[PDB]
Amino acid sequence: VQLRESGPSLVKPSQTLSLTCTASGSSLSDEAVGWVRQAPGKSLEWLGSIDTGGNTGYNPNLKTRLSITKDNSKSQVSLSMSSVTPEDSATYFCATVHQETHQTCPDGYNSGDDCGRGNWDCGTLDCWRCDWGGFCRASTDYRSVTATYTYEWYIDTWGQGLLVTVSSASTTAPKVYPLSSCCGDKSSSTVTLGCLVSSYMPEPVTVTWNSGALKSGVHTFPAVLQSSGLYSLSSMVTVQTFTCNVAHPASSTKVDKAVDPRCGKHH
Amino acid sequence: MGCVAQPSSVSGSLGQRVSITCSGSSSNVGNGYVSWYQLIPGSAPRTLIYGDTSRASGVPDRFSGSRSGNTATLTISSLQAEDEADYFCASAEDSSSNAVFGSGTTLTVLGQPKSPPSVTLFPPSTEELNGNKATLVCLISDFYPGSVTVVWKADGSTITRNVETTRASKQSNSKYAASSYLSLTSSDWKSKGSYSCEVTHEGSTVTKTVKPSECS
Ligand code: NA
Repeated sequence: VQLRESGPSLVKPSQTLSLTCTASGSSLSDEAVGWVRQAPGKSLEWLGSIDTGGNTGYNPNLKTRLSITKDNSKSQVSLSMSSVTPEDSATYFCATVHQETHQTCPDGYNSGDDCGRGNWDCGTLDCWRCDWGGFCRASTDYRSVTATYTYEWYIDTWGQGLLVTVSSASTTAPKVYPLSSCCGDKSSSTVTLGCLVSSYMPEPVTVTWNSGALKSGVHTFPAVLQSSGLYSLSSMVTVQTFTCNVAHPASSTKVDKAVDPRCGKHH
Repeated sequence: MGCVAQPSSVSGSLGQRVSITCSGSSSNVGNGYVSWYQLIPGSAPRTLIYGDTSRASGVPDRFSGSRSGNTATLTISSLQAEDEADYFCASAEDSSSNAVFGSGTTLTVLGQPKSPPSVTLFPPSTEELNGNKATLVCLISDFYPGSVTVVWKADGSTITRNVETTRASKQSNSKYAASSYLSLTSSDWKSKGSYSCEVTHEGSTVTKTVKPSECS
């Protein structure tokens, strides 16, 4: 299974956060689909899930603000969270979740229908032993107990996660400037080029080079955040034209910036 | 936020073993079916163990889980640099009511090769200078361990005003990256002979220099 989260990068405080998870891939089983988040610097937090019978379960701390629904026909599961605050800024992951009530027998007990040599009538017992001494040829000849229910949860497959920032600051598209080191390092065997993705809000941006034709030798660095609250980051490549492709989903803007070596000086 | 108690950090050397404990209560860990997850910077979270002891798809036998009552343990043997990550345990809480994660453990793998930083210094673009602004960008890559200090110079004077430097961030390879930005007026850029970014890592300094007489 592949899971892809979609939704807003920036949500106004006090509004409803709504995300969608789209499941794709070659098959699906009985797994529930759920949501987990992780705030920067903090631990993973369960949000909730929906299973194939339509049962929802929520983190009791968030139950009153959460709604998880699905649409089988679109292979989609949704999450809405009401009245968000900055404390809800996080990476949000959807995930397939194993959720299963197991029937467990105690130590020493059998559960199959192989009753043992010369024995029969063990099949309708959950958990049984033929331990009295002789053959067991009736259900009442076995030691027996009803199975105990034991509940298993775990996350099977995870999405990549979608960053969600809850802030009252405005969406701000980046200014993209071309970088070149050649006027400094004088190297002509290699050229090192880059793009400065200046002064934007919120995270993230995506950067590619030559529309994905140039991947090796690309290094996109983590953003710095100034006290002003705007982000800047840079991407470099070591090497024909070279163009950095900067997408900022939050502003519906894409810039493809030509990066010329510009090794010279104009006085 | 965290419910199950884990050590905030553990370390072991290359080729050796480390154990991470996960301490809960009768309501979570004590009910069994503990799972474990590995989070590495480039990647989605990866399930390692479920059912206390079972390895997930693609997980090698040097990852092993156990549990005794309210405490579960992940052991990682034959440690490799690629095992550096944050590890989290988890379980159902009050069965189908809830799930809870641990507080997380950062694993450091000791004995890795020291790697000095690569430094690239970019001058301001013509385009930014046309708005009377100048940003110098110093990009620092492929260093290990993950601690640098960055000094900016102009014509031999240390500059601290309007410098912003990132923390070191762990790359795709256990090595680290950082960046530093010096924000000037176009006026200030043109008024100096040279600017330098001086990066110190384990007692060794790499310096790159750009000159307004040669750049932008
Ligand atoms: Na049976």
